[PDB]
Amino acid sequence: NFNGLKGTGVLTESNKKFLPFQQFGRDIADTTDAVRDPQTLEILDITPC
Amino acid sequence: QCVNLTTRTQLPPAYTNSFTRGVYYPDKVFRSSVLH
Ligand SMILES: *[C@@H]1O[C@H](CO)[C@@H](O[C@@H]2O[C@H](CO)[C@@H](O)[C@H](O)[C@H]2NC(C)=O)[C@H](O)[C@H]1NC(C)=O
Ligand SMILES: *[C@@H]1O[C@H](CO)[C@@H](O)[C@H](O)[C@H]1NC(C)=O
Repeated sequence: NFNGLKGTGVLTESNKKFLPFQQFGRDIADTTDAVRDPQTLEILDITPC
Repeated sequence: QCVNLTTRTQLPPAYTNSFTRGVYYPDKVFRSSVLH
C-alpha cells in the first residue's frame, strides 16, 4: 500500500524519472505500474508476482 | 496614492500565429514512450 494504493506485486528500484509534481506512473491499461515512495524520494517499478 | 495617467495611446493590437505552443501536462501522472 502506498498512500492508500492497495495492490499485490514485486517492487523494484526504477530508472523512470518522475518529475517533481508526479506521484504515480501508469501503463496503457490505465493501472499504476510505478510509484514514488512517500518516505524516501525514489521511483519503484510495480510488477505482478 | 493612486494617480492615473492621461498619456494613454489607442491602437488596435496585432494578431500573431501561435504555432504549436501551449500544451501542458494534463494530469499529475507519469506516462512514457506512448501516445495518449
Ligand atoms: C481617473 O480617470 C478615470 C478615467 O480614465 C476616472 O474614471 C471616471 O470616473 C468618472 C466619475 O468620477 C466616471 O463618470 C467616468 O465614467 C470614469 N471613466 C472611466 C473611463 O472609467 C477616475 O475617476 C479618475 N480618478 C482619479 C482619482 O483621477
Ligand atoms: C521521519 O521523521 C524524522 C523526524 O521527523 C526524520 O528524522 C526522518 O528523516 C524522517 N524520515 C525520512 C525517511 O526522511
